Amino acid sequence: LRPQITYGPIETVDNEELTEADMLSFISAAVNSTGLIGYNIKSFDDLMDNGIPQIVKQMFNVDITYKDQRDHTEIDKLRESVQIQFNFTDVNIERPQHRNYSQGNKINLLPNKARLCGLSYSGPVNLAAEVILTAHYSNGRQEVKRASIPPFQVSTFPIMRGSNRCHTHHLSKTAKKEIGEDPNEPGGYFIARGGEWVVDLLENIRFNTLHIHYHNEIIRGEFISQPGGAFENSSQIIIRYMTTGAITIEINSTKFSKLRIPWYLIFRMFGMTGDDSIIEQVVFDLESNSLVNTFMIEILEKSIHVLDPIFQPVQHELNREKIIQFLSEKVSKFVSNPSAYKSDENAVQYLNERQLTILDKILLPHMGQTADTRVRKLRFLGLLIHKILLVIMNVFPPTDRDSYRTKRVHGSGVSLAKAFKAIFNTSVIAPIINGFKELLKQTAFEELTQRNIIEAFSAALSKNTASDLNRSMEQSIISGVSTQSLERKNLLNTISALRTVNTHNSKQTERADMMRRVHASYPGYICVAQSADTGEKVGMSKQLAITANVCTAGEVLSLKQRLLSDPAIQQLADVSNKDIVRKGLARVFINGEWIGCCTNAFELAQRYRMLRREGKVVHPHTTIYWDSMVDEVEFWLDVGRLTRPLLIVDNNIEKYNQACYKAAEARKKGDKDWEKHKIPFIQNTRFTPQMAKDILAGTLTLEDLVAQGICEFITPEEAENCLVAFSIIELRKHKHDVTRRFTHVDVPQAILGLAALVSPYANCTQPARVTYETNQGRQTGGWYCFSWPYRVDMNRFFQFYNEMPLVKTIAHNYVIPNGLNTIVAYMIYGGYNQEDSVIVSQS
Amino acid sequence: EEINNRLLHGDIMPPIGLTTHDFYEKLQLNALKFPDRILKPIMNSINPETNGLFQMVATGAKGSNPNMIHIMAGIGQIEINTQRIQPQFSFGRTLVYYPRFALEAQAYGFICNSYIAGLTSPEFIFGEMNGRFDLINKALSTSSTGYANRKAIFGLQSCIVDYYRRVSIDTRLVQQLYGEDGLDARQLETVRF
Amino acid sequence: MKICKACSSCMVRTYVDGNIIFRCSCGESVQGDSQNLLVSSKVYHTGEMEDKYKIFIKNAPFDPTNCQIKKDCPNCHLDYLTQICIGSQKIIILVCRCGYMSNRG
Amino acid sequence: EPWTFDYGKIIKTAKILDISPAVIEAIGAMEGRSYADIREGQGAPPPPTSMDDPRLMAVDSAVRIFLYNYNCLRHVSTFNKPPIHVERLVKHLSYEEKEDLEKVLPNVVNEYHTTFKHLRVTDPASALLYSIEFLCISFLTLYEIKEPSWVVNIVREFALTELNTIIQSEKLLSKPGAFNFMIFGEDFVCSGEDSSMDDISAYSSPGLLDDPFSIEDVDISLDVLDNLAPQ
Amino acid sequence: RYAVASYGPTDALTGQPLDGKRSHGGLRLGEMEHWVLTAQGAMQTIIEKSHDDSDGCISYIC
Amino acid sequence: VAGGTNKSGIVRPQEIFSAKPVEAEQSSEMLLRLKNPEVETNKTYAQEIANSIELITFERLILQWHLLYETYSSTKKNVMYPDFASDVEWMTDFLENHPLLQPPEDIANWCIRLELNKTTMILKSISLESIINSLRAKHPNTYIMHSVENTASGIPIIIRIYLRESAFRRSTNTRMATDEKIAVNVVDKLLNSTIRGIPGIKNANVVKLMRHRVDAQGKLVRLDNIYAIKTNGTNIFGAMLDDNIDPYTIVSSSIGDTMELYGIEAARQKIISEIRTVMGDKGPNHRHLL
Ligand SMILES: [Zn+2]
Ligand SMILES: [Zn+2]
Repeated sequence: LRPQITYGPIETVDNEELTEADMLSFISAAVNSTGLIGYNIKSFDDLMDNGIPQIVKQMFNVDITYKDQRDHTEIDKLRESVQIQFNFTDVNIERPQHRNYSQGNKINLLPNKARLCGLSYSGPVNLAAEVILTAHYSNGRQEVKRASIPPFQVSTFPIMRGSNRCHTHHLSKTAKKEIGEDPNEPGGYFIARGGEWVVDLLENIRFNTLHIHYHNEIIRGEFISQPGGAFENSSQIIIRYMTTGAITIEINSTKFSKLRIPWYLIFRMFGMTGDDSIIEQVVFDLESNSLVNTFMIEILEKSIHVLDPIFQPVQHELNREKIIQFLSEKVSKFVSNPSAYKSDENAVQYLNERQLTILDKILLPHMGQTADTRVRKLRFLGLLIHKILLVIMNVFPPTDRDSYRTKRVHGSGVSLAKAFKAIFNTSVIAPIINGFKELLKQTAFEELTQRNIIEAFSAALSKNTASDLNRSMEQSIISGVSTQSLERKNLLNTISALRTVNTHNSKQTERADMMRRVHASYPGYICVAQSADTGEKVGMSKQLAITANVCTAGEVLSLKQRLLSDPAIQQLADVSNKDIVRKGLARVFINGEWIGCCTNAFELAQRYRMLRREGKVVHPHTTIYWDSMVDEVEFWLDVGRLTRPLLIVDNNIEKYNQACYKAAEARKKGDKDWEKHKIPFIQNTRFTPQMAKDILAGTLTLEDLVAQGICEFITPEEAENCLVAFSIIELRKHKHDVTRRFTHVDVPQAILGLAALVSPYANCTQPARVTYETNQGRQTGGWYCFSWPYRVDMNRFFQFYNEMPLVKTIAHNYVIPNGLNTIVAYMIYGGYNQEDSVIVSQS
Repeated sequence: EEINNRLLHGDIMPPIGLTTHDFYEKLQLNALKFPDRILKPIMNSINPETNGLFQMVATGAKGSNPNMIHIMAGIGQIEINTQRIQPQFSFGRTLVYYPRFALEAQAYGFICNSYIAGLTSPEFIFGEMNGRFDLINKALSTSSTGYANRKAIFGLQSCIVDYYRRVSIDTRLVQQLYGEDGLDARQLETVRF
Repeated sequence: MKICKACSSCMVRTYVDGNIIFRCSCGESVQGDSQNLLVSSKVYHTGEMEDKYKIFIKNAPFDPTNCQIKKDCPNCHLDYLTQICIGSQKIIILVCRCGYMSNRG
Repeated sequence: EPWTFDYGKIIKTAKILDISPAVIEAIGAMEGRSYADIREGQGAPPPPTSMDDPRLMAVDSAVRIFLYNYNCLRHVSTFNKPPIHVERLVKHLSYEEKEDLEKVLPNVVNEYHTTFKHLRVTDPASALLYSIEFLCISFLTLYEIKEPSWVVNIVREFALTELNTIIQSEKLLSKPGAFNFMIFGEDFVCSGEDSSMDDISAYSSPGLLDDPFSIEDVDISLDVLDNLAPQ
Repeated sequence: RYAVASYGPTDALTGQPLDGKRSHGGLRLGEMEHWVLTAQGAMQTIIEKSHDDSDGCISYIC
Repeated sequence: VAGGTNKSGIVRPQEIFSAKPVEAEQSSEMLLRLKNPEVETNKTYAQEIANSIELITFERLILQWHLLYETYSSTKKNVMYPDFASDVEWMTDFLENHPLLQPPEDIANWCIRLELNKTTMILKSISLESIINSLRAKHPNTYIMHSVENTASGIPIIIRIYLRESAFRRSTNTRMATDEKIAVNVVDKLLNSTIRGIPGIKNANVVKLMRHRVDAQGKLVRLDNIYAIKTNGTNIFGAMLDDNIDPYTIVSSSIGDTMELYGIEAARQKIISEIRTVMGDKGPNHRHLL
């Protein structure tokens, strides 16, 4: 679609009265849109309403078969196996409950009772299911028994305080205050065993992207693929280039492990067995004379004729069926004797059908999971090998591990889902599987009724399992999913702990020093000053900048269908590899999935950015990245991106360019006054002093500043297509500078976190000293909690008197100040204040 | 800027053994150093008889001359590992505030302001880059020294002065005479011949 | 490489009495005439060659993050150009959105 | 040269093998269907519309294993030891005439590869039929030869053996019947949709000598670490 | 701050004081303190602290 | 922290205390004093000697190389690669311009084609005849052809080296090496051939140093106008063979190299000198380095 809105001319915007104190209002607006920790509550609510139900109803289908190990006992000789098949149909989570006295009716459990009694602020999880048992007989017939289970409670799931499933969500501020809660705190923590725990934000690499690293391995390329969504299973491929010349593609998933396969065998298993076509997926053209192709063809050709010790029998095979059979026998763990099943033809058909089903769900699942996308995956796989060889050729550098262009920040919703998956199938699925095994061993299959099947499912899930799910989640929350105990030194520390970004858990000396530095991709997203000043943790824990936020997943289907309805984008089925290179087409990606090509990458990204400004067609939180180095357009809508609002800067470069042509045209016509046809260049932001006043009156929010096309959200990968003026004073200095045309204008205070904004005139202090204040401001005595009398806390200090600084900062609009305006004399008095000591008045 | 004008016209020719990039960086690092005359305005603004900040520095009690210059005149060029700010922000950009292949000195860590005047946002970021190293190297100076100290002590501790003033390992000579003069290091006097 | 005309496989190259013979695993053998007399090759300074920056240099006038210079374009007579500095020898190229490119490219 | 699909070649080829022509037309489309339903032709997927249809690559893969195995018989002498698929029939021949079979046998790979790459991009519907018809025409060519008399009995068996194995390989990708699940050697047998025995470590993010920052050789109390503050 | 005693809780295995304030044990004269005391030649202080005040005992050897 | 001069962190101290070999040194240096006290006064002589010793391998003068399976006979038309069939124009010129350099009778069927980097040939000031003479002197089992020294951009300078059959006759009893393996191994040897330098040293600057000397009247005077060469990289034996360097006062920063050539007593003095350099000027007493 083409953008249809128009804005008033930028030459008539009146911003000469704007002061840098007026721009602070913009920051205020930003902080009022996202709150301070609103992403934690939003992420946990997304996990509750959408995440866990999807995970249980979609990713936990059980279909297993077991040997019938009974005795003669009638027809039991003629039955060999029993097939346990079940899935869960209904899922929900309720608010935490407690049972009063004994045999009560499960009254509500408030957070303060959980804190005092050492209880668990966990709400019940109710599941429903249907189970299908199949018995297989020697002659060939089979019998099916199907049962349906009424909803039952498996365990309790921890509830984040202040979230939707918290009791302090249906209560007012006065009611919150009177039940022993801190009426001013936002929440965002878990209460387990009477302690408060913060599930921290975790740095992770970006999924559906290729990370190429140097290391026997010459080079390595890793690609984690997720079929779309925050809670789907991810499968990674590692494409190694070994010193022997061999290229091996290792696939790690829930079904494979550590098995390095020669690269061309993956192509053969999908039906592409011709080498020339296999080579064409990497070089895109066998008839190109480019020196890049000569380099790649020489490497690819040598890799085909390198002998793999494991895949020797099928290395020279052109029959795709016999390659699938070899790998299925190689990776299936129930095949303990080879050639014992090859005498049975239906068994060979079973292993081949099993491998194809597994292959289409773990090999690049983000490109599709059906069999209709096999050749599409091979085109994408060849593109990945092409990129990796471009780094071996030293054409392109490897991936920067520190840049946030290729990083994600995952909160409690994502992290608790990963812990839930590894726990649900251990504390729920595993007991049920053992439950049905022991029923079928002690009772004939045909003697069973609906009652017996329904009883075993509930009986096997005893309170051993009910405890197991809740306590395994708590241990994951406590042991740290990177978590920490919530230490309430003061209100600044509590907020700074919930805005903290932690890295996973190396020993490489250069790798250990680089990850602790401040990176050029930080300004506006990660506080440049907040870190530990001493110890191993210097630079290891990061703080969100004041206007930074964490994105949620967007409607990927709406954008994908619009890109596929775009006349400017050719679908991937309608273009050849030769067409891409001979016509110079530009690949278009959405969330890493290659969907098509366009003839003009810059024009498409420019056109969809203008569609995002209206917001009616493209969501405002959509990342639009144009790679001018390789001419690719990337759309990102996934959860975990850091964004900040930036005020849009507009110019009159269209009229300025036209006036240059008219002036040149007049000069060629012999006119003497050819210079009077030029017009001055003008660039400005549309933010006016009246907008600042409307923000403070509450009648203008960040939502309608975005809706009016005045500011927009920028992600660290989209920030590489931006030229930002560091302040409104720098934008005014270059108002008529045609040689420096900014895309956005920044508010200078947006580069600091909340604790670093406590320091007054921080730009007049040595910057390393501002790092100290972030540590020292978070360990300062004050009103550590507003509900302190209702708490029994350990090593907590409540300072009685606090003062607002005479020289305050914007950080004191969001946290209570902690300290006093002491009168200080800067003098030598007897030598008792030397070497960093002080003299205090006893009075 | 005159170095940039030479570069834009292709007038910069490196000597043998240097690339044009390395020579241009050598010229830019040398051209962006404060002269000695930077203290003329600093010293014309102060009274040495009464200024406490100057007296703490001039007498050696606390501080140095670059401390006064940074506070009062200007910080200058941020220099990490004896070189300017390298572009880690997407292939030729040092930060999001500067364009690609920017030629101005400010884009590579030149801080034109003093502390008393305050730094701008890009200057504070470049200053935070330099100040983060001081914290990283301090944390490393404990562990790296500890690894080297323990290996040096376990290699050297068996050396003990015997009754001949020799240094030996239980019988075996390490030195024929300790320090080749047989003296204690706490008992030495610096004397002119 | 050489591609087998029968099974489209990558043939193995051997040398017999001063001639190149491509033998496949299916028994088919051919002899290259002229285009197969390239045993190996390498190209140096791949990170700064003109073939690497073709797309970038073509896209440079449209990238808003690139440095501009106050200098007339001699083709369309626009009063500003986009300056880029590529390589370890710091090669300066001026480009314009009209297609002009200093160094004649 | 105007090429058109000829359905008579599949009819002729199928009658030789005593199989329904629906089996030949369903090469590369046998996954997800029981071989019974394939044989009558029920549930036949529609003709391809995309050049990235896996059906096109599957039938092309079937063609080139017929050509690859044919040249192994055609070049049986050049092999140090011929493969097992050809040696079991050329065993009784003599090395003089085993060196032969490359001058008396036709070359049936005339213009397949060049034409398939043209039709696949242009119209994927015709690519499926061209490669299906080519496999039948090539099989007939090795079947309808008459001279010399000493070679007719040696390739007609070969043509029947290869085309049967091509169909057999396609058949092994279809829906399995009923069989004992314990012949694999273990008790448990899991399916492709099962998640009961998934790797626990695979739910995390996949994948990942002295610590330079660890105070391991520094013997300092953990309660007094503020002595190391940069100050 | 901390100051303990001539006596107190003792580890069952090593026979040395427990660790720090919370266990009411002693404080640690670590590896680097014995380097400094050895460098100074103060060997009767090492006997007093590492033997008399920590775990010094009598071993009988044939 | 740059490669070849890495002195960041604790790296030089680890090289000394771990007794690491010369191959593991990331900041090795060397100070060379000119053999002539008269030459050491003038900087131009010190500068041209410093640039005289700087390892320029044949590899760093190359933009691209191709290994071709071709033989050269002047009369019979032999097959040539289609991309480089245009090279025949300067083949004929080379043969009529070098009547003494006729192609031999034992040229093998292996050819190496080279495309010299003209910018490096200008920046390093290396002539074509300097390359050709250096390659012919070191590699006698090859036949070398080249184009003219052109001063116009766009026309490259092509070095074409034909392998003689004697290259494969050197050691062919070791049958585990196909002719392609020897030919490729010949490429590696030829590329790594030394042109105008000593091996092991990367950069050789010129430094001004002050030394003491006794006058004819007995006075001791500090002479500040003395020029030396501080190299980047260590090769004592390579500098010991130079006639522009005083061999008796070669100062290497490498303990392993000093121990190798001079002995344990000089290596003892080298450990003292190298620890003191790391220690700074607020350093320990000399008896703690001893
Ligand atoms: Zn072949
Ligand atoms: Zn122009």
